[PDB]
Amino acid sequence: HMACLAVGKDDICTCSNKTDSSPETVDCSSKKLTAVPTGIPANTEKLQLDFNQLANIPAEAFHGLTRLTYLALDYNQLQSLPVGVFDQLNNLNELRLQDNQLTSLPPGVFDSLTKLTYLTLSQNQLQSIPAGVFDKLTNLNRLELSTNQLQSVPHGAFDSLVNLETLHLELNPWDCACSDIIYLRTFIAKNTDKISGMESAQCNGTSTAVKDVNTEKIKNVTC
Repeated sequence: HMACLAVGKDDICTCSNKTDSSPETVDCSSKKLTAVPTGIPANTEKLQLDFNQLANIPAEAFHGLTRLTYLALDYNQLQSLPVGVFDQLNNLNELRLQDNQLTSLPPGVFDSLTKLTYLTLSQNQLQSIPAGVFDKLTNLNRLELSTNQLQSVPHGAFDSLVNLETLHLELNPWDCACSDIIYLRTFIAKNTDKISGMESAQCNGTSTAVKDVNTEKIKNVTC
């Protein structure tokens, strides 16, 4: 068995042609899948692999899905993402990766996604974020990093996000005892007026708000 028998014919997943209320959809959600099925039609616009039991994504799983605008991989058991897994996905608008077990991301993993508007990485266990990982996402409106293991963010990580409207940073063990936090502290203070949801970023996860931190003491303490 595969994902679809045709564009509008189900197999494992529910497969719909594009309609006036929905894009061309392959719905594999809630199927307890342990593997990404083959047979995902080339013109698929919306791929829902959320709420399954995927532990690995094949590196070439999404190659050729040029029309993909929506990709849901949230609520699985992903420990990592393959290098280049989202390359070629030029038309992607939404990428849902929340509620996995991601500890890290490959550099340049989002680079092809120049039309991405919504990115969720919340409820994982990201220990760090690679430098420049968001630099290509100039059309991003909403980014969710809440509930992870981030102690800091690389200098200038959000600077290319000129169209950002919403950024969630809460429930992260932010390290406000060293100089690396100053960039984050500064970004929140400067952009709380144009980007929402940032003020919940707290030192050590649940302590003093990063935004209100006294930086004079730690400005010279190297992390």
